[PDB]
Amino acid sequence: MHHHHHHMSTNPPPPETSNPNKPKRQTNQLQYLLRVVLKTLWKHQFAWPFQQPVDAVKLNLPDYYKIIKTPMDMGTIKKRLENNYYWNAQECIQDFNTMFTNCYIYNKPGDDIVLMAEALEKLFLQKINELPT
Ligand code: NA
Ligand code: NA
Ligand code: NA
Repeated sequence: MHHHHHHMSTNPPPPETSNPNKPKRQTNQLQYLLRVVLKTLWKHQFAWPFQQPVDAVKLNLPDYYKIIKTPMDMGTIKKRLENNYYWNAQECIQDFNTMFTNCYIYNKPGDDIVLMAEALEKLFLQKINELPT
């Protein structure tokens, strides 16, 4: 008997950051989402949990990907913006929304990580209220 000792927890593959068959565009709004919105959130005190795909193995969260089925993070968003992956600003905004919502689903009000997400979401909303064009 192996007693399943070899069945260790793993992370899923990360979201794609390039897809040659997906239509994309460089718009002023998308350039702004990278240069201003993402880059200022990236420098924030609370950016660190969100700068890369959730590493459920490192964080000892083996239930994370049992609960969260559409993972998203600012590292993925940053690469998508730099690689010119998006067609429009709303597609990128959707990824930010998924990132924040995933955090609120997996965690509970009052958790340190939720307070971090709440603060970043407030800055995000402030920065995207007005976009170029
Ligand atoms: Na671990
Ligand atoms: Na893009
Ligand atoms: Na703005």
